[PDB]
Amino acid sequence: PVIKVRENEPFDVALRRFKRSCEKAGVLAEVRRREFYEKPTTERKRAKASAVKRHAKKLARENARRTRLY
Amino acid sequence: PRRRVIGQRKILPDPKFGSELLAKFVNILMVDGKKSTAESIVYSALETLAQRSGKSELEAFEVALENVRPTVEVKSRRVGGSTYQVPVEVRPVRRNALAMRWIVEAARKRGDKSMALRLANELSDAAENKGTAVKKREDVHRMAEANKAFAHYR
Amino acid sequence: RKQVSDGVAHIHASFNNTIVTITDRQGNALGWATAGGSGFRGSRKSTPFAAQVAAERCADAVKEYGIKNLEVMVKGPGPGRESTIRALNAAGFRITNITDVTPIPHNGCRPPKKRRV
RNA sequence: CUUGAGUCUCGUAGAGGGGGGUAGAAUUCCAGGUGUAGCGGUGAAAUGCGUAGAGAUCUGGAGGAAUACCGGUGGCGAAGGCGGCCCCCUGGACGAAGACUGACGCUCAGGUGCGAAAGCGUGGGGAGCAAACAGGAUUAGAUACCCUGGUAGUCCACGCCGUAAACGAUGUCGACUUGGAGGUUGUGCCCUUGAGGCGUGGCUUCCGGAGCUAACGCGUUAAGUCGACCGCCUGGGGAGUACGGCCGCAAGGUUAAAACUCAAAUGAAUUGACGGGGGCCCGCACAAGCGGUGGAGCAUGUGGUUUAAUUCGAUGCAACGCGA
Ligand SMILES: [Mg+2]
Ligand SMILES: [Mg+2]
Ligand SMILES: [Mg+2]
Ligand SMILES: [Mg+2]
Ligand SMILES: [Mg+2]
Ligand SMILES: [Mg+2]
Ligand SMILES: [Mg+2]
Ligand SMILES: [Mg+2]
Ligand SMILES: [Mg+2]
Ligand SMILES: [Mg+2]
Ligand SMILES: [Mg+2]
Ligand SMILES: [Mg+2]
Ligand SMILES: [Mg+2]
Ligand SMILES: [Mg+2]
Ligand SMILES: [Mg+2]
Ligand SMILES: [Mg+2]
Ligand SMILES: [Mg+2]
Ligand SMILES: [Mg+2]
Ligand SMILES: [Mg+2]
Ligand SMILES: [Mg+2]
Ligand SMILES: [Mg+2]
Ligand SMILES: [Mg+2]
Ligand SMILES: [Mg+2]
Repeated sequence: PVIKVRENEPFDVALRRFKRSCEKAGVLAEVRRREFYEKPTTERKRAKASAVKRHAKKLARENARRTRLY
Repeated sequence: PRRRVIGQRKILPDPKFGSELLAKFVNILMVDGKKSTAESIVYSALETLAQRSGKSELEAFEVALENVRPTVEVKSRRVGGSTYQVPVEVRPVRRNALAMRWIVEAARKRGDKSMALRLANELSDAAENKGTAVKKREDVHRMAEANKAFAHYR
Repeated sequence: RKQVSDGVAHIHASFNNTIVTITDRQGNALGWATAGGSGFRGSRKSTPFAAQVAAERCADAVKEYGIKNLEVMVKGPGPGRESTIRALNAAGFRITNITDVTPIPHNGCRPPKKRRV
């Protein structure tokens, strides 16, 4: 996440760009995940859970949440 | 409480000087619902203080308060299972109340004979900034400074 | 004794501690400071505020060198990662470039085992 | 005879397998520069490392292992499994049109092969991690969880072992039976007018009808309707154990009982209760405050002890100035 502060760019603005760049890159997330060894089985299981939850939630929202709530 | 933003209660101003702050001080001082006695003590203390230090009763009293109010106190935020002492800025009504409370406690402690005498001495000390209530405020501030790392991560 | 005007601020921001190190543009270190040496231990040195005061201390230390421009290289996942740069700017350098240099492996060495807490 | 089964032609996608090179990032170590008192770690510490100059930072070098992003309920494989890039050898699947053989097929007890990880033998290698082990914490203890270290092992070659919740807890092969939304990979036509319209194959994910099921659920990839063959079960424990056999260097694997003992053991779902589950909410529940009790004397009640009797009852909150 390289940033160079442009001419007449405020510092706060520069900081904002830097943070955005880092978030987009996903550096913190990568480091956190690589902090400890996740077993392959654990990684697979987590992936499966994420996929299932995401799919179920999407289905519930779009199709199940098409009714009169009140 | 959980579900209450109750209205602050009405305190009448003291008859001699017409001051709400002074009335509150008298109330704090009072014990056993004996208001008359408390007001007599407060007036005696004020009169002596005015004579000793200067200008008026209310101005002297204010000066003492200024030297004994705390800007910041600490609370114990208990979120991560352990308790973080966090600093927090003390709002004005609390600042006055806390300062008054500290002053009265210090006066009660003090070794002079009459209550009025103790109060006058304590107030004068506060004005100078070498007394015990002032020491208490200093201690509170010291703690806040120590725990400044936990100020805006509650 | 020397002057350089333009330095690099290497902000090593681990979870436990923040190390700030001002260096010449080549790599040679001028002054450093940590939250530990800044007077914070444990829960207090693993905070943004500690990082900020460490940064202030570092700036003071390299004041002799008269450094005016400064590019900051942030490393690691840390409570500061921002406080340090804010503090440095306040201390009054022109921040020219801000770069992240956190070392990610391309699936290399095995990490240590997961903590059971 | 050609519909099952196979052969040939042309393409397609693929972490399918075996061998050999190579790339960059990162960790470790080594040497050197800068530089100075800390670093590391945790809930908090300490062990550990550092003024014999560490950690930080730049340069160079060594070496091992693994391939970020792409990456996907994506793909390939009989399963186990397979993930940087390049080459060499190599197996299968699928589609298109035809041509060919002419039931050549399905299943399979014994048998044979393949078979994660750990483990074993011999010879290498060894960065990181890490059983064992050591020290520091925590604790009533802590032969654990946490921390700092750390050896087999993890890697390579070649042998062995032969097991896993080796799971879809679902044997293989074939036929038939309403649908919807996707993914992936072919292919025919439509002007691809654009990413696009209508088909037709393969594999694949979810939802759901009839039907089935104890229910949960399954539902054209069946747990539906059927046919062929195999494997396996017959209450819980004893016990996948003993003995015998076979196999193995060993660890052990495989085959596999009996006495004795009980009237249960189990599956799914229901209503509660409970959770050091989750969401929302209240109450002097905490918080903010004020005043007490626990120390003293005395009053009173209780326990106890004493007594001839110390009447009987109340005795966690919700008995103890209570019946009185
Ligand atoms: Mg660790
Ligand atoms: Mg391939
Ligand atoms: Mg295939
Ligand atoms: Mg057999
Ligand atoms: Mg192995
Ligand atoms: Mg070996
Ligand atoms: Mg060996
Ligand atoms: Mg280790
Ligand atoms: Mg360990
Ligand atoms: Mg088995
Ligand atoms: Mg498996
Ligand atoms: Mg089985
Ligand atoms: Mg077969
Ligand atoms: Mg279904
Ligand atoms: Mg029996
Ligand atoms: Mg046996
Ligand atoms: Mg045997
Ligand atoms: Mg309270
Ligand atoms: Mg008492
Ligand atoms: Mg007593
Ligand atoms: Mg009692
Ligand atoms: Mg009685
Ligand atoms: Mg009784």
